[PDB]
Amino acid sequence: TNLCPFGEVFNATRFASVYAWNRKRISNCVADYSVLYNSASFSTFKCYGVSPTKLNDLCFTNVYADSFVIRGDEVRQIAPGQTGKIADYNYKLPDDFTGCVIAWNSNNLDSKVGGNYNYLYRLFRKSNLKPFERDISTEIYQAGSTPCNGVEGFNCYFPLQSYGFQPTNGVGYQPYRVVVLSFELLHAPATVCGPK
Amino acid sequence: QVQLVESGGGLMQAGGSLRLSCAVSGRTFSTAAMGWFRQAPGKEREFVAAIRWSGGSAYYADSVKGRFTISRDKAKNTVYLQMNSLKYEDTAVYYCAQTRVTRSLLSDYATWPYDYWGQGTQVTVSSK
Amino acid sequence: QVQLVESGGGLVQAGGSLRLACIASGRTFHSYVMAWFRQAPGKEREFVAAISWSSTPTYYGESVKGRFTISRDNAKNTVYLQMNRLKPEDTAVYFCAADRGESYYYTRPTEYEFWGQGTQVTVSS
Ligand SMILES: *[C@@H]1O[C@H](CO)[C@@H](O)[C@H](O)[C@H]1NC(C)=O
Repeated sequence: TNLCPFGEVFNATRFASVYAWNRKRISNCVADYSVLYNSASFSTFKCYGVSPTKLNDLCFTNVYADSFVIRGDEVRQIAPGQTGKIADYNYKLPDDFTGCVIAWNSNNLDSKVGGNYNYLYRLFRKSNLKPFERDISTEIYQAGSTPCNGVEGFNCYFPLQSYGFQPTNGVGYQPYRVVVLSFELLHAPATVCGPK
Repeated sequence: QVQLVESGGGLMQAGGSLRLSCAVSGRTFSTAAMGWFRQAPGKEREFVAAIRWSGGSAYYADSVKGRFTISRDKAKNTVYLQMNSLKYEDTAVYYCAQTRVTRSLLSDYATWPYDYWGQGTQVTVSSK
Repeated sequence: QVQLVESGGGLVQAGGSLRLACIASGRTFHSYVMAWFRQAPGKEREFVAAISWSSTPTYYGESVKGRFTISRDNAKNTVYLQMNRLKPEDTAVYFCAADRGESYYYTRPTEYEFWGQGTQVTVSS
């Protein structure tokens, strides 16, 4: 009878950097997606595996709500089968992903006057992330022939970099808040159900 | 908000040593990198040295390289500038600076606008 | 980088019928939601229809509900648009569109990564 705490996720006052993205396990609750359906101002709302028209008719063993901030231009990367700094080094969906991706422009919240430089992304990595892998390491990245020994310099780089969210920025350089709902189905009791 | 207080400037003979401190206060969990800049009277400000707060890696301008050591104490919230083999060119007002901004290329910190500045401490290198 | 190519456009009598086709390059058509949009003279791109992966939800614009039928054949990497009982308001360029994802906002052109150049349909009286 108690609704799933989608509010806690979507309406959170603070959001995670994409490199250190956040997870909320959602279980043992009714999922009324009408809280999402009645928002006309999400910039994207796409489901993979299920039609979004069926969400209220469906049950899952759990739902995971991954949330973070990226630039406008990078929101197309939060989809199965994408590549780029975000898909490759920050947050990776599986090719057979079942769930929904929702994003909205957050310039109103995530840009201050001096510019907001708190949100980071990973710029360099030895290899691409597996799906739902998460790396929060700050190992100096060895780009060249020669080793680094945790000291920075030529071909030895800090792996993270601030987004600069200035309120003057173009759409593609404005912050977007993203929530990824992963619908998990196991040989187990369905603990997350629509209101039928 | 952070406040920066330089100390340890003053008079020294060319070929001698001085140690500048800068104490960071306010929202100190926000420090990404620190810098020292100098500005001789009537000449434009110049980058001296930068240190990444996490990791502690240093970038230096070519004019001070091998003479100056930037270093910091995360615990005591303080960045140091060890000035050895002082020269006439060194004479200037020294400013420490803080940015909350993470740049992958440590060299960026030479040219990148910092967020907060000290009032400065005067250094003066005697004609022996 | 799917490419889409529309066809079947041309001249047709009011009341007449016409089937547009769109073929997608690539070997993953099964995983693409296919849509048709159109642009009539002096108007924006307007949503016409869309089909989910299974075909199992289809969508239609208000103006075309009843008259137009969208369908897909995965074997031929083709989406179809059967247009029946055609009106002059149907005169427009028909654009085929595709995305991996099925949008709640299925009428938004921004919710589709991939777009054909369009086939011209003209309805006379
Ligand atoms: C977040 O709060 C808004 C009102 O500010 C409300 O309309 C919306 O339903 C809430 N979102 C969720 C997912 O609970």
